[PDB]
Amino acid sequence: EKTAVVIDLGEAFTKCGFAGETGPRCIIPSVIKKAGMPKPIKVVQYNINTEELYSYLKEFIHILYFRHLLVNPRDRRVVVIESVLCPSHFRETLTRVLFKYFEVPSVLLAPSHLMALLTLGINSAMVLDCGYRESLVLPIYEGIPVLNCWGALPLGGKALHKELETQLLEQCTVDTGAAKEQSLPSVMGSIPEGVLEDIKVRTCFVSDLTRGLKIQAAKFNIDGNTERPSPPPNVDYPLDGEKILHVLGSIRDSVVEILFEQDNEEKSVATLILDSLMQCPIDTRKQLAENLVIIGGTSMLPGFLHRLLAEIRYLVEKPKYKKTLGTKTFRIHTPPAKANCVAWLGGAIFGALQDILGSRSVSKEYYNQTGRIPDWCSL
Amino acid sequence: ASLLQSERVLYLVQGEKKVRAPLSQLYFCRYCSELRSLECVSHEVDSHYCPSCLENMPSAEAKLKKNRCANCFDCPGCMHTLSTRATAYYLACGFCRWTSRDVGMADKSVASGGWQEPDHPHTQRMNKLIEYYQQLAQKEKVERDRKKLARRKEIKIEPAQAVDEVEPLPEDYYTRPVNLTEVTTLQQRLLQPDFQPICASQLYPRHKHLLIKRSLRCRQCEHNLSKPEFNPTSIKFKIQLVAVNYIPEVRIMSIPNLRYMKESQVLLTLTNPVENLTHVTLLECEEGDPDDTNSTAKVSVPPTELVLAGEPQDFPDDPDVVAFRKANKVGVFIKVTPQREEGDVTVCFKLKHDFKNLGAEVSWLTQHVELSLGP
Amino acid sequence: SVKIAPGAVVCVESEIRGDVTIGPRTVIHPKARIIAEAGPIVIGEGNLIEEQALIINAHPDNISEPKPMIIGTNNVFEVGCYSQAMKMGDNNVIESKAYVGRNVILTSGCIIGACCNLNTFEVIPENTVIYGADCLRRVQTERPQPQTLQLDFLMKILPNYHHLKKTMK
Amino acid sequence: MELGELLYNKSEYIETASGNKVSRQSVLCGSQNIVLNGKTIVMNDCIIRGDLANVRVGRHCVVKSRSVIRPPFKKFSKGVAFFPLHIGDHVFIEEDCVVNAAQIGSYVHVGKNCVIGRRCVLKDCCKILDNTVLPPETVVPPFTVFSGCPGLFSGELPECTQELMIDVTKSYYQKFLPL
Amino acid sequence: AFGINTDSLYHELSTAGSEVIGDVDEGADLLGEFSVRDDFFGMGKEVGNLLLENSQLLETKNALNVVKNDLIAKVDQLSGEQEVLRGELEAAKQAQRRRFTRVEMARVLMERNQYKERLMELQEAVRW
Amino acid sequence: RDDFFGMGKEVGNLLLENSQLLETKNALNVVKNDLIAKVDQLSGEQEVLRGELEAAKQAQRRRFTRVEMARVLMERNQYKERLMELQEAVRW
Ligand SMILES: Nc1ncnc2c1ncn2[C@@H]1O[C@H](COP(=O)(O)OP(=O)(O)OP(=O)(O)O)[C@@H](O)[C@H]1O
Ligand SMILES: [Zn+2]
Ligand SMILES: [Zn+2]
Ligand SMILES: [Zn+2]
Repeated sequence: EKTAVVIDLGEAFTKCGFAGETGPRCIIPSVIKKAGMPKPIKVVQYNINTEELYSYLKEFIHILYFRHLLVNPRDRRVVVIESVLCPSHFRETLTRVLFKYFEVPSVLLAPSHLMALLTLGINSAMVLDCGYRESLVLPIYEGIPVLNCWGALPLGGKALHKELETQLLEQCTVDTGAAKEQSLPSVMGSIPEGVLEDIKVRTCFVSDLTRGLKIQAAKFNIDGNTERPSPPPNVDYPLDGEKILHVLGSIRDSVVEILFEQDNEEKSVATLILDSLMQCPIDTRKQLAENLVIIGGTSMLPGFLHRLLAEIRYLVEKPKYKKTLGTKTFRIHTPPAKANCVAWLGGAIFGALQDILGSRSVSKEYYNQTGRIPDWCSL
Repeated sequence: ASLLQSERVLYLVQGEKKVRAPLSQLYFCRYCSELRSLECVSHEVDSHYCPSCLENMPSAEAKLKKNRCANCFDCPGCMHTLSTRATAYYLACGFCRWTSRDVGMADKSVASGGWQEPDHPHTQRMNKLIEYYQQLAQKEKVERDRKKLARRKEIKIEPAQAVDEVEPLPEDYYTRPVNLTEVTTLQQRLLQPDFQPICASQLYPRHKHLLIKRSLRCRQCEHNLSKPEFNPTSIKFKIQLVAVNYIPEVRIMSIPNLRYMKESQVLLTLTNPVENLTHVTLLECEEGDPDDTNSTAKVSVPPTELVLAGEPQDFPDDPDVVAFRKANKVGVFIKVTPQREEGDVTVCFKLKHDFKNLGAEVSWLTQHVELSLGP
Repeated sequence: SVKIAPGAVVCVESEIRGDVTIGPRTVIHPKARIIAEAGPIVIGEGNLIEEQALIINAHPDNISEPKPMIIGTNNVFEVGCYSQAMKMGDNNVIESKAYVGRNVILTSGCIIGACCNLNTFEVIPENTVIYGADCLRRVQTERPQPQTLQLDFLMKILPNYHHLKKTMK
Repeated sequence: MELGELLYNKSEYIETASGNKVSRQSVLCGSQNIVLNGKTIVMNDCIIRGDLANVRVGRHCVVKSRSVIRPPFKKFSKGVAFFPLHIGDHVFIEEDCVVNAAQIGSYVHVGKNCVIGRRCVLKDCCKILDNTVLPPETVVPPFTVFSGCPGLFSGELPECTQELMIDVTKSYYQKFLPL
Repeated sequence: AFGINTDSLYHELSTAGSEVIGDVDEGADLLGEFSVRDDFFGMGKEVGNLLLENSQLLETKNALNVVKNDLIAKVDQLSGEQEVLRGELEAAKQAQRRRFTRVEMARVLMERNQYKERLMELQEAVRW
Repeated sequence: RDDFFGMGKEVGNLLLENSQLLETKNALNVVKNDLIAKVDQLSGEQEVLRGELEAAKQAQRRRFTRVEMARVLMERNQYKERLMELQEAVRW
């Protein structure tokens, strides 16, 4: 029997390759380039019309299946890793291109959270996907995804890119190099997303808890007379050769504080862990809070896990969680891959089990004379 | 191919999806007498060839080598094939001046057999988890067939140990200037997905990816539409069935001005040795979905015979109808009443001809050709 | 005004205008337009000018004042390049179809790559490789590279195919 | 959409015995070594270096205006020379190019204002787009579009380049009428 | 004209003697030509078409080497189907070192071809 | 004298190269005829083993590639000893 193909359609980056390996064969941006378009278009789009998404997904998995994978489509089973509460018409169009166009034997619609848990050998953990769009938490308990205690906030990479564009147009200092070497604020209209994510992954970083609370208090100025700490030095980042943008050092440690902004709703990144934990049953809480895994491509910002653990240990002393989740010990697992590909590594672990992969999946003859994909919703 | 602007003429394919394609990207099936587009036809994989050293290598060897060539390396700076260099041997790039001594590996005394990738460090845990979960999949496998007939050695792995205190941020991130040459961008960071390094001194070069010679199979009758030759640097195919060797093509050379009347000229070219053509259909009356039309063509003609070589030209002259008659190439005047919209003048008209099915030469096909002008 | 030292093969099809001082071992290819406008040009030891290396000293025309150029030792200019630099070091290559703007100082051993239009008021540091038309992207080189053997080949094959420029003693 | 009537001055171009059309302003150094066999076109100020090697082009080759072809240089084991580049048949070199290639294959369109580096090998029926830079010692495959600023692989050509490039360069030779 | 013309460019542009001297070349220095002796020029052209006679034998050798390597792709597929059908009929009836040597030989052959290919281009150069 | 003797050496060297290319062409045409006859008898053996099965139902690679490569090395050899003499016939 030939090996399975494991594909995770992310929002920013699609992770792809063969099952049973120790890493993905490709990580690509999830964009396609048509004829005449000056910008590449994102292939994943929710609540748009059907045939455009079908044509975009047909060109993208044709590029994925004959440029990175080098293998026939009608020979092997596909494990398609999707998020929990992914949109159902997007799942229906993805199964329609993977069954009607490529004509594979069997796709398997796989939640990313349970095969983020699968790479450690454990069966019950708190799981948190810090993706491009959402920051989605879930409890997995003995192989059951606890759907009653989910929690999502739109604090992904897209909010970080919008915040970085807002502070860069607030303090833009470019040097043109055509006798315009002084401060020239916002001579371009909008910074592109690739240069914004390159500034975010090359220059920006995550501050500490005690530094970040003083950064929030100095931004607040509630009787704080210049009580900010020492910022990092300014970084001269280039755009297209001659343009040199001086990124200020306050931006490099203050643009990531919107993940841990309080603003009186108690809705930050670390609060939805405790907000999912307070709806759990009381027999699950100790060895649900003893096993926290953090997946998702935001999670390899430097210092992010230490800031998240210190923010959890600061937020445990609040009186809303002191009576219920007060005396808890919080530990973080180390997954064996990097945090972009934990869900892929468990999907490639699950795709190598060839005895159960034909039975735990949707066959193409079942899609031929039913036409309906299973879901967690009603039928 | 792109020197003539080949997107100006488009042909309507007929299948489940009606797309418009240029004739360079169209294939014609012979068993079903119907041209097929690239988006409505099936694709295969024939062979794997490295683009740097053009040598073929088989499929199980590619599955062993993980779709990577055994000799050629791509640099981490740009995406360019590295070259070996003597002093005793070290790798260096041509576009950027990235050498092998930037990442700190020693020079190998042999040129080809000394460079290899480091292994993944967590492959022992991955193999232990695979050999645990295959045993658990067998223990779940033996119950469902037992349930089906009722209707009709243990290995445990030590799991991962969570830490109560993760490794924090270093204090040298504060109060130290970053170096943009030293840190890596995300595009060359995600070309090493096993370990993604921050610094450029931990970014080892990868091997060269391979490409695919593609075979094409028709989805109605499973026959090869274009099977290439197996040996690379080959131009001849084992079997080709392309539309520019079977169908007649229309081409434009004379575009007049857009003052609401035009008499343009096209040429009909030929692939068959003797054929008949007719542009007499004026794209019906809002039929066949001509939704991209923006003008109105007269295009009235009788059928014209056409002869390729490797009293048909003296008697039926018709200089308002047939402009010129060279070898396998006949010019036809079309009267356009253009510019019904603000811009982008397009003309849809149908084309009837004859083809040999192989009586069998009286198989008549109607081709819906949508051609665009500069407006 | 064309002061050519002996040993240097200069062909006659290269358009050389103005006060230049050609050094001992240089090679000038055909269609090599070196024009001196505001001041003299000094070209040192063995700088192989190859094809359209357009070298212009019109500083005040585009935008006392002698203002010369100094060009050092083994400075090879490739095909279609555009050089305008009042101080230039030794052992350094600029590549094909590159643009160097006016106020660029060059020290030893640096690569200017293909089609990189660089124009800044900046001294180029030691052994920096600028690549790409899109951006600049410096990378350091640990070793200054040599070039002699192509021009010691090129002394012996050029005068039996081309005529030679005049030479003082 | 095919090529129009490009007009040239009758006293400007020299029409040879086999069918070659060379401009007078195209400097070509060392004309005893350059072999131009078929009905080729060398346009105005196209610098051809027939010094240091021999240049042999194919049948219907169009070298456009202000473009430089030259042999490359290779460090030998014993003693150095310049490699004789051999352009194949039906090759469309566009304007303002720099060619330092060795063994350009047949039926290739080479796009406008591009640099091909030293000892770069072009195989048959490939295509290079506009404003690209190829590095030294690169081999491009057949039916391949190479584009981009480091000269990467970009796309795939249609399979009927062989039935099209003959028609393109023969129509370009037959649409070359004097003024 | 004919299919090929190996008359270089000096003998094709020396019909008038002024344009090749002035415009497209320097044209000087090697003004001494070579008497095309009725037999020196003819038996020099006898090498120049026989090298094309060698080149057509080389490309037909490269044509049949496609056919041999395509035939051995279909020998082993019928062999692998023959062994599977033999095992099914039978059930119905009831070296690493060598591979490394092969790899070494392949590398060596590659080196040889690389040297050959070029060296025949330098022998193509010094034929003229 | 010298130029005539020098290129009459080249006529003989190109004549021996044209001889060995035709001998290699004969030696691979013989094995192409052997391969098409062997795949014809294997097709006959496969229809016999299909029909009798239907009636009843009613380091090799190493050695081979190795031989071929030794042959290749031999060929390259009878070439790099000839063209080194051709390359010193450039040198004179
Ligand atoms: N090495 C890295 N360091 C920091 N940030 C990174 C790194 N790699 C990717 N990112 C960022 O992480 C985000 C993408 O995360 P991830 O790959 O998990 O998303 P996805 O799977 O594409 O999306 P989604 O889960 O919403 O479908 C982007 O903002 C990207 O810039
Ligand atoms: Zn390779
Ligand atoms: Zn590089
Ligand atoms: Zn068909």
